[PDB]
Amino acid sequence: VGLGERVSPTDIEEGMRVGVDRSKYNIELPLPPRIDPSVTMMTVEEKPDVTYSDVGGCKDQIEKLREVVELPLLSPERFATLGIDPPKGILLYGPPGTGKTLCA
Amino acid sequence: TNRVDVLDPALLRSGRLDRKIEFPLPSEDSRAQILQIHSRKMTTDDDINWQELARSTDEFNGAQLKAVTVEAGMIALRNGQSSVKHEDFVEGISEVQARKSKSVSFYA
Amino acid sequence: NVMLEKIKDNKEKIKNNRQLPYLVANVVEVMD
Ligand SMILES: Nc1ncnc2c1ncn2[C@@H]1O[C@H](COP(=O)(O)OP(=O)(O)NP(=O)(O)O)[C@@H](O)[C@H]1O
Ligand SMILES: [Mg+2]
Repeated sequence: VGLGERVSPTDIEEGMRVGVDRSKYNIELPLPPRIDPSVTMMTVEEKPDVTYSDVGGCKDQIEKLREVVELPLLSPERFATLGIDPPKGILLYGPPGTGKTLCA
Repeated sequence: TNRVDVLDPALLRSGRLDRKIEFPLPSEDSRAQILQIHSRKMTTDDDINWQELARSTDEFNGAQLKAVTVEAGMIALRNGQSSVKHEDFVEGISEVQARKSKSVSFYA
Repeated sequence: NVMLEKIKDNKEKIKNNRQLPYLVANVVEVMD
């Protein structure tokens, strides 16, 4: 098919759902890209109160959390001087119900 | 593909896949180099002694050596030094090792 | 001049068919 009613090509994104003609097959009106909007917004949880007091015990994994997240943010000057890469990606893993989310 | 003993006998004919080149291990020559290039990225100090490290490490591949140096920076950061110490590399060696780091006696 | 005009009419009919949308297909094989 080709270009919409009079809509810019940039607005006609990849994966974006579109209404087309019943029999003359051509874009008319853009439609919401899927239904990722609104569903997702339910799922989002924002900065909970959860602190290490509410985490039962402390282990080495938590000490390895602290380095990655806390240290480059408070002072990226330290990471430069060392000339190491600054950690900013982490993979957390183990058995479920460990409390992986609680520490995050 | 990792050893030819595992590979099947009919596709391992000479002149089929041309030369067959075996990789000999690091020999305390190549080790020192391999480390040197990995530390070039991080800050370079004379506190570090590359030759000593080459001697410590025995039967370690390129991959393993690389891990020894990456582990050193996490340790230096943890200490909070501006610059990594030779001391930290030694500690990375026994962390990359399968066995648990130096601890008091309790069975041996 | 005469010959060129005859090309111009033939080209316009080809133009009508080529106009979007059109079925998309794939050619399994050419017998020829
Ligand atoms: N250290 C802790 N302090 C307090 N309660 C805890 C602690 N650790 C585990 N719990 C409890 O156990 C629950 C299960 O851990 P939770 O954080 O829900 O999952 P997870 O390990 O991230 N799992 P999954 O992503 O499903 O594989 C917690 O929400 C708390 O109820
Ligand atoms: Mg979880």
